[PDB]
Amino acid sequence: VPFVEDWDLVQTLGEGAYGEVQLAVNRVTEEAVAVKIVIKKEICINKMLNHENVVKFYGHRREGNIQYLFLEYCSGGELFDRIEPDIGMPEPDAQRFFHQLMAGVVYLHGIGITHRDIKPENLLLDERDNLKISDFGLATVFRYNNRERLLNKMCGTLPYVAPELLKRREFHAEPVDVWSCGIVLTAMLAGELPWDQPSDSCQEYSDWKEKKTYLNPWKKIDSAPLALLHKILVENPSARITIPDIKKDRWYNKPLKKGAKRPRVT
Ligand SMILES: O[C@H]1CC[C@H](NCc2ccc3c(c2)Cc2c-3n[nH]c2-c2ccoc2)CC1
Repeated sequence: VPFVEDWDLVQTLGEGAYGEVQLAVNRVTEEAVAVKIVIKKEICINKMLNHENVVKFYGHRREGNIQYLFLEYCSGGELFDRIEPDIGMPEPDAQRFFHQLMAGVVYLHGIGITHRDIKPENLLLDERDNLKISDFGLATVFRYNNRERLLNKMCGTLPYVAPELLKRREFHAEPVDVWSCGIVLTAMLAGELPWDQPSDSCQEYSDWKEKKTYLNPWKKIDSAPLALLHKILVENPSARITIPDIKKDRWYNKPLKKGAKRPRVT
């Protein structure tokens, strides 16, 4: 079919260190895709991925010095824009998004991949508000030939990074992603970040370790999701709850949200 390979760049979706993310529309089919205009590790990692809660990779093309990544367009935008500052969002919406975030993270850890930069800016929503993990620019392989590799590279975003990354030379990959997921859960329920970074010098972090939950952001969060956050935001990564155990948590299994409203008559 002629012109089926032609895409029009209609608008700017985002901007990173690399460059830009553009919304591309097919000339014939009008199919919408996101084009990332920038790397070798990101493409190789994206080629491994296939899951309903992970942004799809369609292919890549290099036009000299410029690399074009063809990725899934998520019309719902960023999770970040669903969080109302200092309020959050309704608890059933947060629970549904956290379930979907957990499905994506289990998938990635199962194939030996750690994202290393989970935050609401990187969590995108489709037309049906389904959460999709995006941006594998900082991602790495932590398990190969069923052998775990300890990480030492400090990366991510300080309000979301686990305390071991700042204190220890080496650390396990999986508890690091679990921690950042608990900070996302905190942001969704209180509309604010608990600390600038998880260090003893940070007063807000010291208050948390001293269980001063009568202070913000903790006082805005119900006791059931707050009991889960007490298990996730644990300083020792060896004592920190694992995802199989998050799946058995009381709040995680609490019925709260109704399914998407279907048309009906009386
Ligand atoms: O002017 C406003 C509207 C445009 C913009 N919309 C935000 C936004 C809206 C949508 C998207 C993205 C961002 C990134 C993205 C989007 N869909 N897909 C991808 C993607 C990135 C990496 O892999 C895929 C905010 C400012």
